[PDB]
Amino acid sequence: EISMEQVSASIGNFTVDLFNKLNETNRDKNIFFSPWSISSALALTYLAAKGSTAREMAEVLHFTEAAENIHSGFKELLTAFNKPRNNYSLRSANRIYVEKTYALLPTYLQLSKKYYKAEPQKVNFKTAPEQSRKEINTWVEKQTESKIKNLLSSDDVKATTRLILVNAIYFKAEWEVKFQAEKTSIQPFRLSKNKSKPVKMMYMRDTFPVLIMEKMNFKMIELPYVKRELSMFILLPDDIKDGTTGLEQLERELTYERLSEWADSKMMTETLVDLHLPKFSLEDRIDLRDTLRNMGMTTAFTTNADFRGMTDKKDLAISKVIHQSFVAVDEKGTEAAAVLKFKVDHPFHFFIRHNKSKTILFFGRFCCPVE
Repeated sequence: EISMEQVSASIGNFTVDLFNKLNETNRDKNIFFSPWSISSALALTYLAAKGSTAREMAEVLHFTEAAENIHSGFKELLTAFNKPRNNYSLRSANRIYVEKTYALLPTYLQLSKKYYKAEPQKVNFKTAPEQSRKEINTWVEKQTESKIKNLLSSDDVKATTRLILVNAIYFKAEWEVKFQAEKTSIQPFRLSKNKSKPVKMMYMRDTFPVLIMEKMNFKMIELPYVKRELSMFILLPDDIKDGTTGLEQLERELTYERLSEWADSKMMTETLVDLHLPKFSLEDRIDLRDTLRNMGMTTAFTTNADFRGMTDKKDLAISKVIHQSFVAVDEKGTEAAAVLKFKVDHPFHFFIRHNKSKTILFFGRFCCPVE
């Protein structure tokens, strides 16, 4: 209803903040994550949190400024994203793994099942961390169509471990207008002004929604997936006018109010585009603990955690929050194939949105070819 506009708003907001915490750390590497996967998975743990443990989560996740409405909107976004006739696949693997000796509460089990069609699993961390680890990595792999194995490493599961919030996601979708295999060729992608790197550069001449933000020195394109249910927006700085990537201005002015304003700007108009879009497969994996504690989520990770929404006693803390998303940008879309100049050969911000509800599913900055 409107219950799901809040969840979408909180995500887009969560997105930028999460980007900003990461960006200040590493200014020279690719930043890519699924804010929907991350947020929807912490919602599982927020559901089980009490007091300021619960409050710190709701505040960083943007569920409140200073509950029911949030879980309700999440359910209906999860319901919408998992329709059968959808022209796109979100192979999502959100689950919390709790130690076998913790007495879980029935109410939490039926509330978790209702809003998320997900429920807490009991593994023996205490005397069999590896059997638990392999069991989790196997589930995460079977949920993400084999695309994400070994989510948790050996150093992530110990006899200590009490709770693991895994959250992975594999993206499958096809372009509305897809590139032609024969027109993909090797071309330089400019990292800096001075340094560049070759990449398989895809190309097509076709019409797309394009916004020309002259005052802010960039241009943005909308590349719809099939039926335009999902789209990927790409924000290109007019050029590299920086000591590094060329995005230093966009990041120093990044905002969600702005982001969404440009996304649906009536000033965005159909345009015939000479489009050059590099192939890339991003499989970023992030251990979110410290990153979340930096964003304001402290208590959930301490001995003072209060997750008595799921357990009877105040002895449960989050141990690991491990995220990983796999997204490819290829000729057909997520898979490979068998007049305004829009040449993407310099660092760019991008995001895959679910158009109807305006939920950002993926967001990142591509600057730095992994190959």
